[PDB]
Amino acid sequence: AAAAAMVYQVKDKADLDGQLTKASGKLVVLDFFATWCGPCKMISPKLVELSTQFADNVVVLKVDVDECEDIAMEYNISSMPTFVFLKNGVKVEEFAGANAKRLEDVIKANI
Ligand SMILES: [Cl-]
Repeated sequence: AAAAAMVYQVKDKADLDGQLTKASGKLVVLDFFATWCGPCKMISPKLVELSTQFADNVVVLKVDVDECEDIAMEYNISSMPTFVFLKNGVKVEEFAGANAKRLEDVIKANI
């Protein structure tokens, strides 16, 4: 539910940087995704749901590793999906795997 998605897909590292500043103080969830990745697609509806539920305190940014290889390399991504949580450019936490409960827990504990 909470359809649509406030899940913006970054186009490049500069675009990501600009997205982070716009996020201001809000918790940022970087979702490293791939269209060919089964677990990544399985967790997508959850991310859409969360983006809407926490629109006031959270910004979900989708990073396609095939299109933004630099970003993936920068955050040393290897597992898919991988969630990196940031606030004011500071890394709060990170974990890999399509775990819906864990994703919501991290956001609830960091807003
Ligand atoms: Cl739920």
